[PDB]
Amino acid sequence: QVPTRKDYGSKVSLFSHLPQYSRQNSLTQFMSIPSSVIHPAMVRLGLQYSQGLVSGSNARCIALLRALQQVIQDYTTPPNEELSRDLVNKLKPYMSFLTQCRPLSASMHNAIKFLNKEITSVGSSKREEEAKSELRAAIDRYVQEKIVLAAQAISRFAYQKISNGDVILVYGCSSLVSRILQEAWTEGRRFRVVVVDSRPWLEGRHTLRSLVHAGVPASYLLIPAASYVLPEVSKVLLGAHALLANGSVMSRVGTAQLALVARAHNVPVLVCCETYKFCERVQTDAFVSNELDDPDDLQCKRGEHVALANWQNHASLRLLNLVYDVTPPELVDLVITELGMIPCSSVPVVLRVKSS
Amino acid sequence: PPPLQAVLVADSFDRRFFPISKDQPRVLLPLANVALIDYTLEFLTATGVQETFVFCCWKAAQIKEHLLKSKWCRPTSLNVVRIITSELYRSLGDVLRDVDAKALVRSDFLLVYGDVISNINITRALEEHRLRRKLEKNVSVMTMIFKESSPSHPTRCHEDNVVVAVDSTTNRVLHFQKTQGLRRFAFPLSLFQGSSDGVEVRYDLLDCHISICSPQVAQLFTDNFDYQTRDDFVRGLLVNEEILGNQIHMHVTAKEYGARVSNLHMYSAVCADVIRRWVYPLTPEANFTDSTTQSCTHSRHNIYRGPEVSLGHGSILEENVLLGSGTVIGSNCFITNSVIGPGCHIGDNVVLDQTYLWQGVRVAAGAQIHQSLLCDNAEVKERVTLKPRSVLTSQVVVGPNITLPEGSVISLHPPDAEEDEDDGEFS
Amino acid sequence: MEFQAVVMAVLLPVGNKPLIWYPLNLLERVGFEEVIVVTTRDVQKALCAEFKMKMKPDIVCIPDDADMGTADSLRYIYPKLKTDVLVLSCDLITDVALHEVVDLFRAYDASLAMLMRKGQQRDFIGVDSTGKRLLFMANEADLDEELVIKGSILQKHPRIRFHTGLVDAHLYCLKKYIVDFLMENGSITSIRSELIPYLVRKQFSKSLDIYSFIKEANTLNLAPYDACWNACRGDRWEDLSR
Amino acid sequence: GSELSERIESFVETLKRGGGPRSSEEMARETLGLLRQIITDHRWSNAGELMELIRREGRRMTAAQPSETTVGNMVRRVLKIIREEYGRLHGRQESLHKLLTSDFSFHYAQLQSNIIEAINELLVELEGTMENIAAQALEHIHSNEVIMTIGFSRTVEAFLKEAARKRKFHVIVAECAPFCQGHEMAVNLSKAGIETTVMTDAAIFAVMSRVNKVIIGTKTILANGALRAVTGTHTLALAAKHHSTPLIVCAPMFKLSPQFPNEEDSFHKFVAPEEVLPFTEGDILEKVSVHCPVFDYVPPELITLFISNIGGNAPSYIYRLMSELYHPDDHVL
Amino acid sequence: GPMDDKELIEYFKSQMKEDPDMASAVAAIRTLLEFLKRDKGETIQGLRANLTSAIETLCGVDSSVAVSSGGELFLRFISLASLEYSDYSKCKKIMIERGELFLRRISLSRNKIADLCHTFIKDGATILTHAYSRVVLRVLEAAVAAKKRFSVYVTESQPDLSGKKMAKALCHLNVPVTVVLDAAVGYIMEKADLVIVGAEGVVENGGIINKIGTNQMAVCAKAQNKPFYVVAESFKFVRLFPLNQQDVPDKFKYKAEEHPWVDYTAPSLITLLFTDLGVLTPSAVSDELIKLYL
Repeated sequence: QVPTRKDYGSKVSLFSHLPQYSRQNSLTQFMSIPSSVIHPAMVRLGLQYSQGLVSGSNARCIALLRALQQVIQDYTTPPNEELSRDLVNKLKPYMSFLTQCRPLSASMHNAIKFLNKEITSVGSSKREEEAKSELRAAIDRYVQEKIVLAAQAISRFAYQKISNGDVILVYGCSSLVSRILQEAWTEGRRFRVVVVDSRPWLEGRHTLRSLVHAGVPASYLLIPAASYVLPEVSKVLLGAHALLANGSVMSRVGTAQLALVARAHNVPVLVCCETYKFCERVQTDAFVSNELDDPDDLQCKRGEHVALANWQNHASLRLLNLVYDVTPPELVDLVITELGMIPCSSVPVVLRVKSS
Repeated sequence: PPPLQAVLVADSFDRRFFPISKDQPRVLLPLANVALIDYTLEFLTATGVQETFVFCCWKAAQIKEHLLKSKWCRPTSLNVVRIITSELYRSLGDVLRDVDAKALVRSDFLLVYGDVISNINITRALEEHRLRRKLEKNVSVMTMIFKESSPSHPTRCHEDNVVVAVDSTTNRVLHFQKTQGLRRFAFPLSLFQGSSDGVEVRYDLLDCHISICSPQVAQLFTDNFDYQTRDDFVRGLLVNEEILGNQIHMHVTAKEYGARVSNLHMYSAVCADVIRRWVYPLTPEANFTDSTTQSCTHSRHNIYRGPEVSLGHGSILEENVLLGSGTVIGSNCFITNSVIGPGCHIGDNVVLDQTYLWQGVRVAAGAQIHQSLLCDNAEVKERVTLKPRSVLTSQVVVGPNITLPEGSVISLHPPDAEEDEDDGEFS
Repeated sequence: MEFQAVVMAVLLPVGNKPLIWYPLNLLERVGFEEVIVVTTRDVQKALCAEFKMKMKPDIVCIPDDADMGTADSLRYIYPKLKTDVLVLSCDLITDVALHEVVDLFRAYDASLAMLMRKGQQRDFIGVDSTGKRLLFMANEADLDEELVIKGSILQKHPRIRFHTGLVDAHLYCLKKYIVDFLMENGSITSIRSELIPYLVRKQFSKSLDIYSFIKEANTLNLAPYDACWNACRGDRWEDLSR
Repeated sequence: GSELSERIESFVETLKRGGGPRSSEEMARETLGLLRQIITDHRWSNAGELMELIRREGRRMTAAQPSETTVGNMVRRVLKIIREEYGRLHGRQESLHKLLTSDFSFHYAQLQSNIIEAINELLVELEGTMENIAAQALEHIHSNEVIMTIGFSRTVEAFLKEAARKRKFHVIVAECAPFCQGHEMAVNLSKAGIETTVMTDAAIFAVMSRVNKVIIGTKTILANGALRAVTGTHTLALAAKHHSTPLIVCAPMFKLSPQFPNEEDSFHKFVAPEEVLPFTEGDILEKVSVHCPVFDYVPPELITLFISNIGGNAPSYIYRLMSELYHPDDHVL
Repeated sequence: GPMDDKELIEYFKSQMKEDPDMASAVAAIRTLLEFLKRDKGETIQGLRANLTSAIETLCGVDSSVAVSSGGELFLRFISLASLEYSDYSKCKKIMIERGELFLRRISLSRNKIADLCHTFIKDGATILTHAYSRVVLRVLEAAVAAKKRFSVYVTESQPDLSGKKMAKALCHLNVPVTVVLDAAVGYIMEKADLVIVGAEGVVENGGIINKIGTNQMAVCAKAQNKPFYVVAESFKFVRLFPLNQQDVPDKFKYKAEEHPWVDYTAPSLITLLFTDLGVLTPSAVSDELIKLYL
């Protein structure tokens, strides 16, 4: 079957319950070519997941759904079996392999849940090709409704909260935030954007380029200097990777930092998130559930030498590369979803109305 | 080691700054209210140069007068500045031939132009050059300095764009050419005959116009009387590798800044970089020239304000604005990305965007100036709009109720100026 | 089935084991179970009879014509091709981990991936800073003593690493539409000398990508017998593990 | 004379161009030596001329680099020492007592010797500051504690190294981006056997819930107890205050500046944008404003304790210490 | 149409004046229902447009948040009725009867709030109120009818001294009351045990829109750990999300140097809300508004 990926380096004791891998190490070196245990589409998807070729939550969900559509297209039913059970049982090893390549995000988890519910709902009397076409159409409709129309509705809602001459602070890279700002500029709002970035990913640069290509004035700085720039900031617009049932915002590490500093500077905090990223689970801190990236990414060339080179030689030295953090609901003023403008405490309510 | 010397060429033998350069030499042009030669001298002094030779031919009297009044000519300066003036100078090759004839340089000097803005420390480059001289019996003669940049940066002007082919292992320059109006680049395979590995083609280099040379460079310039510029010497040395190889190396910097002001586009880009603190610690508020008239205070959004400015009510300075001492600003003005010299007078409801105003400029109310340059004591009347890329030189007065075209150059000299004028654009 | 193994032969067993066995063995250990071999017929189409005595898992042999090129022989077996093709030659004797090449075809959705090795009419190989993306493909035959690079290529990639002495392994991962174009345009005769340079040139003008893996451990012995001894000199070195 | 002028010019140029003395204690020692040489070599008759000369020199050095408050602190300390010696040799603070119950032109031959010996005593006390601060490490660190640090502070490094000789604890170091000097602190602490963690500033809040106390250094201490620290320290202080985590500032007494946070636009040190956004970005650099402040302002209400060579103090007492070191007339300088 | 703007305003003012006890929102809803009664239309699109224009005119008559909230609630009621019945003729009668029942319920809402809220006042308590509020007056009446003894502090409400009116109305039923300045809320906060105020409008996130002195009163109550109770009717639930004080629409601040008439109070400064739906946390208002609009 699929071998288990080996943990890389020594982990902090508080984070010893989480996996930590090496970017260079790949699971496919011990896997057969051509791929037989794992579908080739899933092999390629896991390869680009582990190497970080696709990183955004929406991008990861879209790529996963495209690979799943390819798998459904290539799938055939075995004799004396039903698709509703065989497909569900067959998809699980692929998702385990994907998790081994990189831990699944909340959007991908929700997509997996939706697809499993759709496949289980397939009738036994349904024909094979009819069922496959219906599954592919359902995946396409899910992508459409949960991404494109949701983003358009969120942009329309957020247009009302952007006025002429205000300063908006953004963090990292978020497709929803970039689209919101681009359409707000297009409809005639005149403003400037402040971009905050953090090491080692430096994803915010991406957004910066987009703004430069949209004509929107922009500024760039790192997270430690955020407290310097918030006095001139009027609103803070933050993207979210997940919304938890208690109203907490699970996002890129440093988001709760910006929310806290904005509260200290009396700046309202706005969070935009599609309802398909809402999660029923709860989380009070960043230690119980998180992702450990490659520690070697923390090495930086300052001057002529790298201080963290060969850091594993020191027995007591540890390198922590946290991926996500949790912002408590008391630090968020407003959540903008395709359903409208709601408080954080209204997050479970949406979870109640989407399910039934 | 022997004391580090430097050869400073205070004459731009090209003619890219006409008609602006007729009255004032290019080396004395104010970029951010400070002359370019001041930036070059500060860069040379900061990097450890103890002796600087200044060669000026065109308008050398003004250059000498300005230099004798500067900080670097004081007895307390650690970089002694010497002035050598000759009216027979026609190119950099002539200057280097004169240096070789007078034997001014003893060993491992620095070659740079008078319009170079930089904060580069060449100590590592100097050490590498000296080590490769000692190891390889003085075969190497020149190490050029390049800045790791991108082809799309504003500082990468088309005229001075360069593409190079080097040996990655030893940083040896194998091929060197300019990309002026070329869609294809040809590289002979003769360099590939040197070795099967190490050949790398680089187009991400910005020519800082800084070199670490040897007296052998001056000797070679003397031997080849046809050598006029540095490019001629580099190309002649590279093509004639069969006999007396005399390898040329290079050094690339990624954290420091270096550029040359060779045209108006480069002037604008370098001024924007200086205002935005890209050449730190060479910043307007640092006052690296010890003069009381150029002092200023730095404030949020890169706003530099000099003494006794008295900004008018309702006027807004958005960002990247430098104000000279004594400048007076009217009411309901809008200045952005602009440098204004000392003693300027600005009317009301005037919008300045990406403009450069030198000392003595008076602007009437209601003017709209975008991406334009105004020289000493220039005048602008009421209801005057300047389109981008306009130049006014040496006390030009522009009449009211007109709109200049984009590429409008006006100077008191008839022929060179495209639209010669005295008090208006209509004859 | 992301790959179909295909072997070109247009070979005489010069070694301890038959020369064709080593590529077959490599494909067998890497995970392949169905292999397609095109055997020479210029002298005698008896290579199928010779290979019928082998103990490999599964082989499908097809006799070629009197004279044909590599691309022509690829066109010969088009009905037998349904997915991306892993094209190899009988002369390959290496201990490469094929995932070092196949991954380049997987992660980047490459149009073509190739394997080359450091050396002991030269070929000019131009790669990018990462050393994986192939930007330039040249041979001295087509150059008039001047190597020409387009300005847009340097605009997109301002650093090009040039290799002069490098040995191609003739191991190729090719997409289906590459073979479709090969049949559409019959001008191409050999994949090694025309098709790959054509793809590298078409890389910069629906996106086309070329990737190459550079190795520094072992390579295949060339067709000339001069290197035939050298492979033997390494054969016993590599026969212990394999 | 000439040598003193060359030394002064070299010091001013080094301050203007950066670099020079990496250690703050080394810079204070060099400033004290320069002031001693000025007093010895330059000719003066009475205390007024000496005070004016010292004021001019201190003004020049402060204008050379306003962010380096140690030079101005040394100048004001020397001025206060001169005032104290003159008052002791000639005669015998603003308060309600002084308000209710109700001339430096005189010359004395032995005043210069008293000034020089007082300066020498100040230097001697300066030499032993780090050990004095580190001797209090055991009173503030218990077994199996978790300590959070930012950047590279030599005083905090000595504190932790002295504490580790007898107690076992964990230290978390945040790399003070862009100049990630926290890596050097982390590797130095790991070389001493302390278990250390490396993380970015973006995680400062995230791990703050598992931190027992915060020990940090500072560049300057203001008259109200506020801090001029490395950038990102305000966020760390806010995170510590959110969890009521005690924040300890290990700062020597020579970093106290009688200035107030009223000054603006000169507090933070702005350096080249290359540290934040590289020059290789290209065209987008033409229309993007990049600012890289080096220092941050920390309000006094976010600081729990100040540890100096004289012991531990609350921020609310800082003014009294500032009254004991500097005369109110020398604040403007 | 059948009813003109002039007589629409006249009916609104007459219904307000005839019964001074009835709130502005109830009178506006009654006027809208009367407008629907005599419309002489046959298309639900024209009815919706005419009702929107009537609501615009009524909000132009008086700039209270409650009137706009009632208008939006009426529009949602019309949309729901149209969704239920496709035919306009069958829909109109259903709308009329449902509006009559809605009027009855919004009339009983005040007594429901008083009955559900009077229990939170203890014997010997000190209740702090801000200005005049009929709901607070009815709550205190119900508390007094329960044989409970308590003291009341009111603020004078400087722009228009409605606090004096509230004090007189409370003295009418023999309640020990005191009048303090608007600058004495923080001074008197330590004496009070709990705070009860009215609300002109309940925003989406659970905050309230109220008279200009409400926000500082709530902040002072929070600074001293005092419970802050709000009594408000259901028809004052509005889908508005003000981020700060400046974010409040200008049509509610003025005409009702600079003198705003209303302010916004965040849900974090509110302990509980007493409505005809019951005792709710501020988070329940958002749930109600989400459930109403699908």
